[PDB]
Amino acid sequence: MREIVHIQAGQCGNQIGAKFWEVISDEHGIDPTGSYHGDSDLQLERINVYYNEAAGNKYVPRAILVDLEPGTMDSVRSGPFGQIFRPDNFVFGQSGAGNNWAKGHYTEGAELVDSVLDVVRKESESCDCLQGFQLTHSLGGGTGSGMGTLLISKIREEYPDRIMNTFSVVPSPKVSDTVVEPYNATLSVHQLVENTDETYSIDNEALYDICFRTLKYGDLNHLVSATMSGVTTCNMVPFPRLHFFMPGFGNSTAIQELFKRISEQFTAMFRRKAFLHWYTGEGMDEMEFTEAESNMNDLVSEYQQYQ
Amino acid sequence: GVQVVITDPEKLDQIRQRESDITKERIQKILATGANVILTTGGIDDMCLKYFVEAGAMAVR
Amino acid sequence: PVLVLSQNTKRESGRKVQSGNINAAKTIADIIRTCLGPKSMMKMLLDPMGGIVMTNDGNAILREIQVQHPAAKSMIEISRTQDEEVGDGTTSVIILAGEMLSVAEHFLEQQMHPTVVISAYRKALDDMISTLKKISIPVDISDSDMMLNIINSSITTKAISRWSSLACNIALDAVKMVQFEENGRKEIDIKKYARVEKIPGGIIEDSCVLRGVMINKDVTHPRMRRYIKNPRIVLLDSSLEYKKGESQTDIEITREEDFTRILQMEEEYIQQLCEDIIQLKPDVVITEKGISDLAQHYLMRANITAIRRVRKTDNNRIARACGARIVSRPEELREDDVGTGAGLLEIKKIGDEYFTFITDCKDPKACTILLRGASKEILSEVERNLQDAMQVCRNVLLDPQLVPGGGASEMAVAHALTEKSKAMTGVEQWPYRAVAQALEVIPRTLIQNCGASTIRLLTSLRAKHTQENCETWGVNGETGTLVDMKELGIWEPLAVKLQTYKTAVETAVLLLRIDDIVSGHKK
Amino acid sequence: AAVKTLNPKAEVARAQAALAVNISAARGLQDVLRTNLGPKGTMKMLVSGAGDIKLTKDGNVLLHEMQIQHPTASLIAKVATAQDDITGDGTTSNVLIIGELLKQADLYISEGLHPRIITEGFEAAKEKALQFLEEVKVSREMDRETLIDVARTSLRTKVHAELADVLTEAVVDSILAIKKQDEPIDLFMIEIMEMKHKSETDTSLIRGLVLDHGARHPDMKKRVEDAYILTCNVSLEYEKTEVNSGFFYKSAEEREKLVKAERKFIEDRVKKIIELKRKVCGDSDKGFVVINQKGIDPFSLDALSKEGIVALRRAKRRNMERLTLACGGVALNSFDDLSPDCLGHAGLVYEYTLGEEKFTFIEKCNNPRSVTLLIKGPNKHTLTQIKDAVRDGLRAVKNAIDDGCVVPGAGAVEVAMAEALIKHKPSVKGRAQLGVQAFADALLIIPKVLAQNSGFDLQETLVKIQAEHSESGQLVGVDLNTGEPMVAAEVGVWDNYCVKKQLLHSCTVIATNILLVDEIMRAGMSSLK
Amino acid sequence: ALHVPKAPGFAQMLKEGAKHFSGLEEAVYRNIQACKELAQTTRTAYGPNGMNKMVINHLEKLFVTNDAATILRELEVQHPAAKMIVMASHMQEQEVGDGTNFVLVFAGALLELAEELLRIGLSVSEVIEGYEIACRKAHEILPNLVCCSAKNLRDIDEVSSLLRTSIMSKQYGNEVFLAKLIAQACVSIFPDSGHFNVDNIRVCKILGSGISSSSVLHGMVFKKETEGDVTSVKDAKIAVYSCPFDGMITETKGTVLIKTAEELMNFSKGEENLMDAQVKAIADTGANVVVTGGKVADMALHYANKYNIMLVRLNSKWDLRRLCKTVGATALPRLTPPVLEEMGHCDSVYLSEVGDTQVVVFKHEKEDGAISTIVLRGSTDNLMDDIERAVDDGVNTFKVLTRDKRLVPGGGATEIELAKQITSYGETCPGLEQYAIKKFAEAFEAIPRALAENSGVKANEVISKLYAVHQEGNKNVGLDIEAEVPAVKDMLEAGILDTYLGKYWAIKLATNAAVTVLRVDQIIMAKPAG
Ligand SMILES: Nc1ncnc2c1ncn2[C@@H]1O[C@H](COP(=O)(O)OP(=O)(O)O)[C@@H](O)[C@H]1O
Ligand SMILES: Nc1ncnc2c1ncn2[C@@H]1O[C@H](COP(=O)(O)OP(=O)(O)O)[C@@H](O)[C@H]1O
Ligand SMILES: Nc1ncnc2c1ncn2[C@@H]1O[C@H](COP(=O)(O)OP(=O)(O)O)[C@@H](O)[C@H]1O
Ligand SMILES: [Mg+2]
Ligand SMILES: [Mg+2]
Ligand SMILES: [Mg+2]
Repeated sequence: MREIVHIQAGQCGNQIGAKFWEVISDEHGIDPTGSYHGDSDLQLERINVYYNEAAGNKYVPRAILVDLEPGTMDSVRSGPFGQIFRPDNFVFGQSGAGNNWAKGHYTEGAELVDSVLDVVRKESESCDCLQGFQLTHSLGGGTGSGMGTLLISKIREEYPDRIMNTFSVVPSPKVSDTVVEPYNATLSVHQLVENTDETYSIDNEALYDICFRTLKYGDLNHLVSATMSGVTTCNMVPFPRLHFFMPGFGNSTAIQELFKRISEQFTAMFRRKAFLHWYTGEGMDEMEFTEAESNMNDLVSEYQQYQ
Repeated sequence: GVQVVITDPEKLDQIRQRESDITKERIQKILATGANVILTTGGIDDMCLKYFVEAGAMAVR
Repeated sequence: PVLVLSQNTKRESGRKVQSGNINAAKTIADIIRTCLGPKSMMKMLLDPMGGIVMTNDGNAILREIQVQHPAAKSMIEISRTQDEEVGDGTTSVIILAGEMLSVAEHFLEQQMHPTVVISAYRKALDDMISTLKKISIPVDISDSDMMLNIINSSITTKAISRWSSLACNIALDAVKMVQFEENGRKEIDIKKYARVEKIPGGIIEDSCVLRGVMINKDVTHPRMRRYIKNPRIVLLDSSLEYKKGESQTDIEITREEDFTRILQMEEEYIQQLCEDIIQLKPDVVITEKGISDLAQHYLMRANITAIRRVRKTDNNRIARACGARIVSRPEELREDDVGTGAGLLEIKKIGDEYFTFITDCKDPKACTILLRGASKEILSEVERNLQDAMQVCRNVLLDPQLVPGGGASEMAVAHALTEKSKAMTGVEQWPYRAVAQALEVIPRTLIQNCGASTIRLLTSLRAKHTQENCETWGVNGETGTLVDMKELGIWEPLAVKLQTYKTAVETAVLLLRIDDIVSGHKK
Repeated sequence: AAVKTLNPKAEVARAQAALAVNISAARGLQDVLRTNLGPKGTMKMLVSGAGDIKLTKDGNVLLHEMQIQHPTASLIAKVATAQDDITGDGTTSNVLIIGELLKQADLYISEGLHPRIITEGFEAAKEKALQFLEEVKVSREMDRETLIDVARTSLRTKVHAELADVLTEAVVDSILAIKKQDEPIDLFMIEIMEMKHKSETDTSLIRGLVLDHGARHPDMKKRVEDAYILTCNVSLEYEKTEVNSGFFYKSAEEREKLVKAERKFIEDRVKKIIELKRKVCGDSDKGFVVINQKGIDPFSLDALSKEGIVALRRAKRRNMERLTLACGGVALNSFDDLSPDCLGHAGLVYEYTLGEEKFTFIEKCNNPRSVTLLIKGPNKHTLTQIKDAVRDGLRAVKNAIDDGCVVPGAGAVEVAMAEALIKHKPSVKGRAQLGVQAFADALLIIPKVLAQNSGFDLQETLVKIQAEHSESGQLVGVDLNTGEPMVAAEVGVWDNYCVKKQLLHSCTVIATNILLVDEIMRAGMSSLK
Repeated sequence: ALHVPKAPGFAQMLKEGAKHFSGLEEAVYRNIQACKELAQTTRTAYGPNGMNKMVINHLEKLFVTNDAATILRELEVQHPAAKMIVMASHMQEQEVGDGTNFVLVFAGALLELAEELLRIGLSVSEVIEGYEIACRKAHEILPNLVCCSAKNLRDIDEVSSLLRTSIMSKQYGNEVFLAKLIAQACVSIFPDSGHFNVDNIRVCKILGSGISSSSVLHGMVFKKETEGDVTSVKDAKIAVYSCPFDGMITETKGTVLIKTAEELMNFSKGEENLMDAQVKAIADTGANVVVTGGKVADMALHYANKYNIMLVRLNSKWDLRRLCKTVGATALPRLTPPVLEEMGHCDSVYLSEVGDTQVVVFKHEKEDGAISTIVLRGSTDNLMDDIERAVDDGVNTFKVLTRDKRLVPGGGATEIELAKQITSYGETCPGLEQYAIKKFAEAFEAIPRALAENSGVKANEVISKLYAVHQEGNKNVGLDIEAEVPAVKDMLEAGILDTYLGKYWAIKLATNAAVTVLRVDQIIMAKPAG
């Protein structure tokens, strides 16, 4: 069994991650300290692919936590199961980075990737045989967009022969959640299509609806974790470009809806060039947006090929 | 409804190259008539755009 | 409740709507009124991303502020339009539109119809265009000194005025290098092929335009050379890795040797790609996609330096600069696609980062302007000013006609319009003469921002412009005195001033046509 | 106001308000950072929201760690960040000179003088001051003694005196080791590793490399004397085929054959390594160390241990170059045709365990063009402080080498430039003489703060120093132990010409732009939501 | 006029919940007060008469101990200066293993006296100068205060007498038994080479009986059962596999592709015949015990039972590695029979029941090996954890003695001699440094003062007696805890001794921590997250 390293970026990512690392820890008996307060041996059967046992029988998780703003990782330390993590796997900057994709993907938080990469190496070295990585982030939003794609990128350059299984919080259709979300999400999809091997699209809108059905902000990070374990607790991606998924209970072409929406709001804003000065004045060329758009019409047509 | 299932590794290379040579041949057939302007409702990969560039044609996707 | 329209649909109408639109417009104008001329002052804007924008540029300011009145929205949009079209005059246009709407408010209060005012405005616009074209002068664009003076006359009103000679030379070199012709179509694309890279630190006086391009990149492998004195360069859109096929190419192994044979086939594929590349005997290979470590091995064995993941725009600029042609299949590589023309590839450490220079090119049709300075904000402002300068140089190289600045053109046109109005006997003579006197706002604003006596100076200037050969007389924005522009040297591009006048008059026409606001209704 | 009629929830600072706001924030930053300046400065403690402790005297670190939300403070922090990224030192002095320029300009603007005229005087004085700096710079053959004095002038300000006397020799030797004649200094070739076990004065220079990892096979030796180093970038773990493959068998025997066969590809690379090892080490006299940038699975680790090879996995992309420069081999991305010329030599290789971490030392290289600084210390915050200090010192020595000139310190150049500016002032036309005077009184903030921090009267000390410099013309500064004037070039207090020039340039520029700010305005969305 | 506004500048630019302290009053004195409170929280645990504390952490876990570093770890210290003193104490624990409470006491004393000196009018710079020169003098002096040395670490009576002192502060009532146990273990695992590894002393805490039933075991104990039917073995030939005890499978997805009824009928029989062959090769190598780090398959277990092999499953990889070190084996990643060198040996391997707990014991008969285990019996998990901490103290003392064999007298004797000599040095040193030197000297008095206070006697009378005897010349005299009244006796002749390295590092680290706390002048706390 090969080991899987788990990076989590941005507020959304850092708050899905902790909940996942808690669900599974309780699925394995590990307490907040790390001691295996468990009886069954199936919990230890496949525990090496997630936890990196140390001397003293303390199972440290193979998890990195990243965000340009420290205040989320502080809330993760202080939260529950916030002490199993390695006190050095917390990599944070000082700049908030707003919600600009260019800010997170460029010199405005670019050196940090060189601090998360010497933690990816220090976490892969422990792994006997590294299966790959699992990055949890948000498609568009805060740093998760920019920093979540400069990470997929630099980790596909540094380890270009490993499974990169992303969990991204695709933006909900009703809630804009941000004025530059169409841009961030087309710019991030434009990187994930190339530098990723399998992407699970976790829609906040659908997750919120499922939570309401169960009832008949935390509740969403508690309704995404049981799906993240039903995906990572045990024949897909026929074509190496249609690797986007919608979990449930699905490699559906309903993704095409989300993509049509994102590309039509992208095109609406791009026509008037609204909120473009920030990207150009901080390190993008006005042609990266045309490329992103082209590549999203590409995706939408590849997905329209079936029906 | 078509799958590639290889049981002799020596065919993989030719199959992979054919996947691109098909489009290459279509583009060459189009350009052989004298077409210097090519309008398309669909997409055009970079591999194809390079053929148009070398031919001195104008392609639009 | 039995309504006909949904609640939240509020409908205003009439002179209240007209006066509201006009007040919103002239408020947008008053926001940036003081940012005009050489003696303007900076404004510190606070971005929603915790950023800061320290600028004098009307379009920068209006782009960073947010409004809810649709008239103010329209004014911001016309400022953006002016900036995108000519790249200068973004506050002159705003001020002119504000003044035109202000003077039209008068006639609107006095029972004149907005359509009458609008027709008068259009007559006046046509005559403004005629008068500008009459008072314009030509330019010998081969006179580098004349072009440098034009660029100084365009950047003197900005922060870089302290480094005027430097910025003028940078802009002129950049535009003259980006000037490109293919198939009988001249094209100055200073947005795709003139690149500004801001590296904080250093001093601005070492900023330069490179005879080549610059990217933030390092060699893929430290055994690769970092200095090449006549590099033959190859550009690729394809990954030199072994990637999967487009189909369901699933394999089925039953024999023992087959797994190893497949891995060795992958290695041999990479070898064959690298051999297809080496066959052209290049020195540098630059890719937009990845380069596998085995490919790096083979290239290094061939003594080739590789750069892994460059942007598509940077790759296009490298193509234009070094004379190469981007390829996507190394089997389809030809000597004509190889890049000869670069005189030096250097990879040097600026601060704690590695930057790749492809400079010393001969006939480079692309460039990188390397800006150095105190901080990201100072360098953003310098970059905006350089964008203004290059856009002015481009406008000149396109339309070599010049008109005098310092408000001299505004006063000349106002005088010509007042003289032409004496033949008008209908009721439109009054709004016509009103826009004529509304053009005086540019010299008025110049005098206000220099700190001189508007009444006295504008009177002396209107009097000077009543003489015969005095249409070149204007004002100093630095001393508050009248001068001849032939002696001062402030000459604007006819295209710039035409676009200014046209956009202003049409914005006034639009906002005058507008009445009866409606709101609330949801898409 | 105008903006508030269109965006009602808009914040605006106009003309005088704007200037008051900016100058107040600048003076606040100056008030905080005044105490950082000089070796007699005070160390500030900085506690994160999580509770992590930072002990620092560094202006840039202090800026970024302070809890501030002011636009002018952000501007000045950015100017300091650029200063630090390009020169490594001068951030505190940068902030101080900005604050004092703003104060001296407010002194005249409150009396109705225009900031434009003050900025004209600022630019004239900047020009003349740069000229005087070029005049006073001391072009010197950069010998170890000069570099030691420079690194001392930096490290004594950044850390304690005994630790500074240690870091001085460490840093100077490191740079003098990784430095090639007429070849820009790649500071990347100086690794900086921190160990958290011993005293802070144990910080040393290892003439080799220190990797933060060791061998992952227990039977592998922990010490190797005469070692052949193989720097490779070749995966020695199980690699799956790019195209989806899968195995199909009809019997457990066939399954066993396929299990043995699926590893043949990596076994072949292991065999190549083992054959090279046997060919170069015909006996157990010498040693053989494989250092892989990529992974090594347990089967390969066992196969190499059986042959007596020490294999390290997942090294750093920088350690590839550092190893090829220290040991002297060739870093490989393939074992196609590997030969003994691809190997480096290390006169000693061993392993050091510290709690849960392991370290690997590679020492006794012949003439390593890459070295490492081992930062030893009892606390994480001590280690961070020493890291910052050695960064400062490395940048200082590198700059003193690059610019063969070096400028006297202790405020001597500032005093002399103030005197020169005051003698040049009459040659300035109009009321820009007042801007020149303000520039001079701003330059005089370095000796003033040095005296204030050593515990002396600013005016009395500065009067003594200016008098001594006017009577003799010698470049004199503050003696931080007696408050008397002293010749910095004779007592060995040196500053970086590049740092002083960057100070002048960037401080003038940012102060000019701030003085020319006449409206601060927040009228955007105010959030990206 | 009813509100004081924040002053212009940093006070206004400061964030909402951030705090800024500056100067002797707001920063230095408050830090000294915090460190003093810390030293007071841990003072009553110092020495053999030190009392235990029951700290409950945020996870509702209970710690009953008088181990300073443990108490500090389990407390939620939130003041940064106290955090720094705790960092010093933990560095002392890491470097030496004993002396954390000394570090705390001494740092707190140095800081209290530094506050006193600042109040009388010295500057932090002068205080730090004097503290540093006095620490240097103390380091110069201590080697001369060294009284005895170990002279042999392969014996069991000498080693027990040497560890008794370190294991007296903890578990004062019963220390001869524990010193015997820890000496037996340390000298069993002490190799002919001078290197001693503390991880080779294993501690098994088993419920039931009490500390007098504890024992040493030359080998290993695992709270496991056997996977198969065999439970005892008398001439173990252990074979260790890091791989599961199952048929090897492909790392790439394997599929059993059947195309004929014959293949379908024969697949399972072929699989079983293969497993039988594998395990029979292992058994025919002579191995009677197999230890797998992975899982066990039903068929493999069947055939191991058939061929009379004891199967053991060690979930942990550290457990597997330590068993390999114990028995002299090599973990094989394949299920191939081991060669004569890859195999391990034990004089016995058996399943036993210590109390309610079932355990598998790999027991050597020889009085040596690479690993030894101490089986701790006890009536309470907290009691057994405290005894494990005492064992850790004894083992780290043994390692310190392997590093440096020098010993100084305990019970405050070295502290009093240091105080005396540094006072005599400061009386000669002129300048304002003498005040700080004399306070650094007086700080040492805090150690015998804390010992006396916990012993239950008048610390002032004790310290006066000690000063008198050390003035008349006896440097090995310290206080007698076995006395209802203030008393003193020869620490050397009594056998109460400390480690030169322990004292050296404790003094160094305490001085460095105090000096850093003093060097702090401004504090800029951020808004506490949460
Ligand atoms: N030194 C000067 N003296 C007087 N007028 C000037 C001077 N420099 C520029 N101008 C005039 O100021 C007007 C606007 O300058 P500028 O601020 O660059 O444009 P905008 O106001 O559109 O930003 C130009 O029409 C030009 O004629
Ligand atoms: N031993 C010394 N005696 C007198 N002046 C010194 C001494 N060491 C440094 N200085 C001066 O103190 C000033 C500030 O030093 P430092 O704090 O290292 O730079 P910065 O303030 O930019 O961080 C320097 O300009 C230097 O000239
Ligand atoms: N029998 C004894 N009589 C007097 N003092 C003793 C005796 N045993 C130990 N001590 C003293 O107790 C101190 C150890 O206390 P302890 O709680 O171990 O502190 P630390 O763990 O920080 O060393 C030593 O300084 C030693 O001198
Ligand atoms: Mg302009
Ligand atoms: Mg400094
Ligand atoms: Mg003790």
